[PDB]
This record gives sequence, C-alpha cells and structure tokens, in this order.
Amino acid sequence: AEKTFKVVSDSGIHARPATILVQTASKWNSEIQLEYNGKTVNLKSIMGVMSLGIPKGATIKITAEGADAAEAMAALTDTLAKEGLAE
Repeated sequence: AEKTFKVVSDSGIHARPATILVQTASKWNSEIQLEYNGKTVNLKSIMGVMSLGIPKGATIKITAEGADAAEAMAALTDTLAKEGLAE
C-alpha cells in the first residue's frame, strides 16, 4: 500500500503528534515506512521519524507491506487528520 500526503501543520511533523503517528503505525503487523525528500525511515521508529525534520508544506509518502496494510494506511490517514498533520 502507498499514499502521498501534504503536511498542513504549522510546525511540520515533530514532537507529540509525531509520537502518536508512530504509535498508530506500531499497532499493525505490516512493515511501514515514511519517506520525505528522498529519505525513507521505519515509521515504527520515532528516532527515524524525528530525524527527517519534516516541515510545513512538505509532501510525504507512506508505504505499508503486509496482510493488514489497508487497515494500517486507513489508521495512519486518520491519525494524520486527527493530529492536524497532513491530508
């Protein structure tokens, strides 16, 4: 599964909302990645996610591989919306 998003948060993706996003990813059996500006990290790894330094107005790409990948992508979409991060 693959989807691109636009970041709409004034502060980009950092701190507590980034933490909640990682926690959403971690619920799923699938392996899940976040990619910004040509660098891909494990979305279950908060260190990697913070390392990307994702700013306001970025385009990001989430990918998920596994048998619950669709659930994962829906849940991540929902978290990105609930946290005011991306659409």
